[PDB]
Amino acid sequence: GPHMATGQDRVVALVDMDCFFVQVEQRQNPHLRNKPCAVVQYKSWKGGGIIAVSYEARAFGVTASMWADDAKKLCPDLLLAQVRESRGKANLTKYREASVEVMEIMSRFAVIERASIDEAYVDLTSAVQERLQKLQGQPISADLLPSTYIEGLPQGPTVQKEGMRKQGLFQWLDSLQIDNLTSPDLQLTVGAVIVEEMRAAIERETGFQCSAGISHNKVLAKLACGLNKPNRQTLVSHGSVPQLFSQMPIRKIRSLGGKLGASVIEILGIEYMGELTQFTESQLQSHFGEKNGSWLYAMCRGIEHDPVKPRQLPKTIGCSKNFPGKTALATREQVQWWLLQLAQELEERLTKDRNDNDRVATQLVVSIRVQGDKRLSSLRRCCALTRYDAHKMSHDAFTVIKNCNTSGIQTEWSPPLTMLFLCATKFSAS
DNA sequence: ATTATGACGCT
DNA sequence: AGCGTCATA
Ligand SMILES: [Ca+2]
Ligand SMILES: [Mg+2]
Ligand SMILES: [Mg+2]
Repeated sequence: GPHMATGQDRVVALVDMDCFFVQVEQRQNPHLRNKPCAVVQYKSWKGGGIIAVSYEARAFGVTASMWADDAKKLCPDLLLAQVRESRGKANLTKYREASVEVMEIMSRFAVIERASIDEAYVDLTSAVQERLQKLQGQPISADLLPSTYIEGLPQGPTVQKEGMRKQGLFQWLDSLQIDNLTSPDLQLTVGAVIVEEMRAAIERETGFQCSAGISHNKVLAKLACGLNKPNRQTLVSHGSVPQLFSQMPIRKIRSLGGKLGASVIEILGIEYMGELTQFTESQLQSHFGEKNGSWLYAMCRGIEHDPVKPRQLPKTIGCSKNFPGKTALATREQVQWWLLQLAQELEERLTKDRNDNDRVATQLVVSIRVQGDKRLSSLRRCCALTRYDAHKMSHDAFTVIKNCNTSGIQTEWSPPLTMLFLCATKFSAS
């Protein structure tokens, strides 16, 4: 009873940009705004591969991981923006730079953890305490939460979407006890007020819209964010978890979308997150290991302790290119030319990074894939990165992989290379 | 022939 | 260290 932790100690948000690369291209080119449109990389092979899709285009069934030629079958009027190509490869700089715009705005409100190119976690616990004291026990107006959904509401004793949202928000606010500054539900609500402000700032200052989730930890905040996309935010309270989880497929929770999640389902013979509550912590630890078992035991009750790391910048800077099918690199000079191309982009990004961020990478990781290997990486070797020079880095890369060449002829490369990867790691302050 | 990334876990 | 897992545009 009184000693059972409820995982309600923090307020955590997850902010995720809507259709992000598409919004970046729509800002740049007003002709793409309010249209079915997608972002594609390359073109020759089946029209190029789609990697982002506007909500208008999703209505036609267009998805990412779709070839443009196939997308055009579903949506003949689909508009397409191409990823830039430099040095023979896709270059994602425009989107990385747009990401920095958003991340810097978020950082004004709180410490953030960059979780991907288009999303960050926010620990709002301290900010909420401060807003609560300014507030002085004053009720929170629905007007302060104009894009917020309360998951699970309305409920109990109109047929339009915005009407339903307000109904649920009214029920939530009607029940709140604004008298208690330590009330977790109140804390989440104030968190949601701050995230409205954050999201308004992002849209004002960049033109980009986003969604967000507000909860007590990262996993629930992430889950919440997706419940009402696009351009909306969702509050998932501790109390909402039993109903939410009672029909939530296990694979929907972050980290369970792969083999572990499949094993939870198979071994325990369950389907939904809530079904996990019936197992003891030791039972879960016995199947999934000590760490996973404890994590699952807490997570299925809405509890998770993973901190929001104070890290706004990526820890690694990498450059990679596939050489599929027939385009696989079969000559040494091919290999050396592409290592140089990758190394030149890497040097460019590294030099910019050193100037912007006062740090230097000290380790170069070189990775290749070989034709036939199911595995995405076949081989990964590290060497010292002592100087930001593309020719040195590419020469060094060649040295660490040169022995991979099975071919008795040194001019020939066998088996042909289907991937090259250069990655700068182990930063030190500079 | 999705591709180009990027974080964290295991041993 | 090198490999694997999981994730996101
Ligand atoms: Ca997104
Ligand atoms: Mg995202
Ligand atoms: Mg996505």
